[PDB]
Amino acid sequence: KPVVNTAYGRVRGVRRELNNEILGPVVQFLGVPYATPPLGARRFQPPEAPASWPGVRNATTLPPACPQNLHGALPAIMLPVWFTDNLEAAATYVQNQSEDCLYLNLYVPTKKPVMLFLHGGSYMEGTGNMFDGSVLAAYGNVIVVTLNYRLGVLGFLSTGDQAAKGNYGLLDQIQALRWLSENIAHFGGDPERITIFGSGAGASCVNLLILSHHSEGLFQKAIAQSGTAISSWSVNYQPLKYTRLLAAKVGCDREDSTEAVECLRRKSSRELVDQDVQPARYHIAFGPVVDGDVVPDDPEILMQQGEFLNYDMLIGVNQGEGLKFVEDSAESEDGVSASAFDFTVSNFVDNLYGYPEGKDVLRETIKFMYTDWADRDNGEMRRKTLLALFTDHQWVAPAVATAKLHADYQSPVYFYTFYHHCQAEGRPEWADAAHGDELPYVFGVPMVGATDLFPCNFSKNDVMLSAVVMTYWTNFAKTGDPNQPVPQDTKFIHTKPNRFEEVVWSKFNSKEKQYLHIGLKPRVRDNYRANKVAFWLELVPHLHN
Amino acid sequence: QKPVVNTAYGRVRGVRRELNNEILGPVVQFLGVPYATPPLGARRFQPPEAPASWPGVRNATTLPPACPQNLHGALPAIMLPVWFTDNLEAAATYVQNQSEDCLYLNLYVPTEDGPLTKKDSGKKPVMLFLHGGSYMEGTGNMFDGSVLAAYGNVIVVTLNYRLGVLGFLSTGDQAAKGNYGLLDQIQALRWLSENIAHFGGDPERITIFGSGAGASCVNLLILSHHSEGLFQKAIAQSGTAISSWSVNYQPLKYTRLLAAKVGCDREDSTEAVECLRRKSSRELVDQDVQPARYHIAFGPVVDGDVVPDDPEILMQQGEFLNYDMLIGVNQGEGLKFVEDSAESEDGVSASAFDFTVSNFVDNLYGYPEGKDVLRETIKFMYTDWADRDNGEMRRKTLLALFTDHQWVAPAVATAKLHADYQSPVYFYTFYHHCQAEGRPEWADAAHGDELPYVFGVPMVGATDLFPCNFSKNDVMLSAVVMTYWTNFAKTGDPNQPVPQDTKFIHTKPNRFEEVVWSKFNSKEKQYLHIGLKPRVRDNYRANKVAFWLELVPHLH
Ligand SMILES: *[C@@H]1O[C@H](CO)[C@@H](O[C@@H]2O[C@H](CO)[C@@H](O[C@@H]3O[C@H](CO)[C@@H](O)[C@H](O)[C@@H]3O)[C@H](O)[C@H]2NC(C)=O)[C@H](O)[C@H]1NC(C)=O
Repeated sequence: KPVVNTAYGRVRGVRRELNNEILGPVVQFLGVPYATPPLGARRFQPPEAPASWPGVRNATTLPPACPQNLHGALPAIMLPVWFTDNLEAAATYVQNQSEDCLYLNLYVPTKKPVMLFLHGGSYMEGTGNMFDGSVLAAYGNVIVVTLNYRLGVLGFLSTGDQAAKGNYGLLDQIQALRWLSENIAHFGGDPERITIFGSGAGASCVNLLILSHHSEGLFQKAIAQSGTAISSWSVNYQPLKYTRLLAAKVGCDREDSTEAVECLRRKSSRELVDQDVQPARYHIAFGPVVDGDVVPDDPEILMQQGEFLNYDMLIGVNQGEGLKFVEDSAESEDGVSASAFDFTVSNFVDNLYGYPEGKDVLRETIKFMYTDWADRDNGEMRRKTLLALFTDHQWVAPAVATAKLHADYQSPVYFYTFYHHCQAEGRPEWADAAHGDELPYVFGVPMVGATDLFPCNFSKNDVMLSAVVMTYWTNFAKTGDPNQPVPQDTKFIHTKPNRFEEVVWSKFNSKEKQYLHIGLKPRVRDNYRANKVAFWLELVPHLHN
Repeated sequence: QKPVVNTAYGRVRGVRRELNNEILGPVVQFLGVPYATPPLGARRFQPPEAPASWPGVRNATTLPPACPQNLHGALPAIMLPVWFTDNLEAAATYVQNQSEDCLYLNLYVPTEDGPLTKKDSGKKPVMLFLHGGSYMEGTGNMFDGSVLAAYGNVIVVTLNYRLGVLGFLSTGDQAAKGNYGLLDQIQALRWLSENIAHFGGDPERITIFGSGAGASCVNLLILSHHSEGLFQKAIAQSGTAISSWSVNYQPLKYTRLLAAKVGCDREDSTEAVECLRRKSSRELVDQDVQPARYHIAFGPVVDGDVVPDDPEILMQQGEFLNYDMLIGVNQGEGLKFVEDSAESEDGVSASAFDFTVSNFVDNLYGYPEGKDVLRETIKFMYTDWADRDNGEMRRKTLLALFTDHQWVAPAVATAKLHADYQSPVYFYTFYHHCQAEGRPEWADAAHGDELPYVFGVPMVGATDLFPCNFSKNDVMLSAVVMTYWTNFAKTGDPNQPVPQDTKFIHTKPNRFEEVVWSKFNSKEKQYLHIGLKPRVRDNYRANKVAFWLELVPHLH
């Protein structure tokens, strides 16, 4: 239980032996502060330095979660599938929760790299306590850092201008990054190799922070897993509409904008969060905002403007992310009918577009792009294309658009496609890697049993691939190149053909656009979902005017 | 030996000819027997009438004249079969002696049961061949149907029908309803149906077969009120009644421009036509009145008579009797499309591509307001997004664009309609050309490249318009296509009587003896893929077909 010198005082940890031989000992520094508790006047405002404690600290204990309501106001399309599948177990990590939750975890193995994991799923739920970064830290020989940041209703509320600028949850994350860039050295890690990695909403932040001038020499490498800043549910373009309703429900609905927020300074957080103010399908009620400050402009304008540092990037998507989209089709058998098809695709255009000629054309033309024709009477293979309609539109299209944009400014990008998943009954046979199914592998869960969340029988291959992705990820934190240093050796556990042995993960550039197909039989292919992307990226634009 | 079949108009005497092959038997030829009164007087722009009954013995000995055309001018080259334009020189030699008086067919009567061992009379199928590239040129005289007849044991018959101005000038009035050529083919049909049995033909098994323009006529005749008890099987090769150039919906427009040129343009339409009669067949045909791009100036017309409606409606409506079908397209029809920049040897410029696509939606569509969307979303379709780089790909797909639009899409559409109204349809796809001197080695099989095989050219050696090296391999494939076609005019089902057998060429396993060729229904669109490695697939060009047939009506 060692103590360590930080610029605000000293903290205690816990050495804990892993039951696995390949995994070493780790020191866990759970629940260290990075910003003074944002209560009262410190609410709805940017975080600063934390308390300076004169003595020591007992940081051997998990911090509380941020004010959130898991039962009700469910944005179930957005969330990682393992979340909604096991809401039961999910609620466990968010019981002890206070408005004081600006806290940081550190998983240290004993000038190492640092991997800051930005959790989430909707901007509104979640906690860093969810993901035990012990196994990642101990296998990759890297410092893994989970965190907590204010959540949506309380962390992302905004008025049309000044009274509430918004994005307090994002600022909470760069103040956990200001703390890392000054103090991680003392834990045994190089502060010039901090990498920020996230999935879903978490990845939307990774990608936003890149574009934010509020973080420059704070991190130098980024990993976006299944999420971007140009996605439909990325940034809140309607923050006034949803702030009004929230204020209207508690009684803080003043005509004056700046007096309404001062009312909101007074009402209890337990009450302030649990309101049931929900967004329009596929959008966010509370999240990131174009404020002209932390996020200077629309992420898309910002990207082409190209005023961001050339971070080392690792972007990717899963095969069938949008499982949730074709959920009402669990008891179908005949799959989805054309009647059900024409319907679903119609109010997909409705919910994401709405303007004339497109209204009729765009809807009919994309229908054509997602029917097979070679076999068009088959419901079960209409189901798949419906799933990939969403998947393509929400994750694939935006990721390749992103990877392409940064690669053009000579920021090195490595594109991954995750095609493998654990079965986990209560699941279709056609499932094949839904949104957020990559996490258990990135966090080496298949090594240390099956946790509360991911319960399924991890076969010896699930264990193998878990390592494979870990060495890839962790390599990237060091070099900014997943291939090196540690070669793809898996014969530590099973001397069976380590199937990623001699495959080289080539850089993803613009013209040629190579990616890594992560799965059972891995490859480097050249153009992922080539024409279905180009559809959304090139053609669909012209079908508005 | 010169036999003398006695017809219903006189007695005709034809030369016997020994064919240039060991295994092929002799064939009696009846050349230039008349099927109508010559359409000469106030008989121009009139339907053909039965021929004059002669008392003597007629000499079906020499080839007939060809109907008046001008092979050195009117250049719908885009719709002409590539073998024709490639050999204008040699092709012209066949129309060297023209006459307004030209209405004759030629017969090719076999003598054997097909191929031989080197070592009661039944009635034979008749296969009428509708020739023609643009409705303006040609003569059945170009196709020496002796081989086919002798190999397949069918009487192959070719004819001449009025082309161009003389065959198709219409006013849309009672003055000149037009469609004469078609009526000619029908008059030949009437002649065959009545007399062919005298030659030992089976009038119950007359089959018409065309290619390109002639294949349109095939389709038009299937749809025409006039064809009834005459024929009963149709083979449509690379031709269709619904292509941008199968029917002319602007007859008067071009009749007026023509009349204007010979000083016959009156306001009254009877007065204008009755004027044109007074002009020589020669001054009238070699005149230069060119049509809008990918259309015909003089051709078939919707006239409520021999073409009761717009063919596409007649089909949708099921306004046609049940005929056995054989419809097909060749892998790379519109090779002449990418000619404008074809042998540049770095492909076609992307910057040129979007231009050649915009001219496309202009010529065929542009109207234009929905042109905007339509053009941009036919670009996206024909751009391979794997490599938006190599122009070789862009050139291949620019060809494909044209191939799909002009030839395959309407063919698959005609297939789907007759099938659904329940005529049996056999769908073929031709993926093989003989390499003719002086054309690209990206030269997949172009438009009209099927002919040599159908007529068994590779069996008796190269000719002057089919002048390529025919391999032992090219011989087999012809034996295969002929023994399909003939097995069709025989039983309406290409895999009936005679089996697939090319053991008269060395024992390279006969690829086609494995394959049973399924009828084409509109749901599971099964087609035989004719080529070096045949197989039976379903849904040829699924996407691109559906693109033009489902999506594109919805895009304007
Ligand atoms: C249709 O063709 C026949 C021939 O196939 C033409 O009639 C033919 O006339 C010639 C001579 O007038 C005959 O040739 C023979 O010549 C030899 C040698 O000099 C002589 O010894 C024979 O006695 C005979 O004359 C030929 O046999 C004869 N054929 C007939 C009808 O018996 C006829 O001219 C052609 N019809 C037309 C359109 O004129």
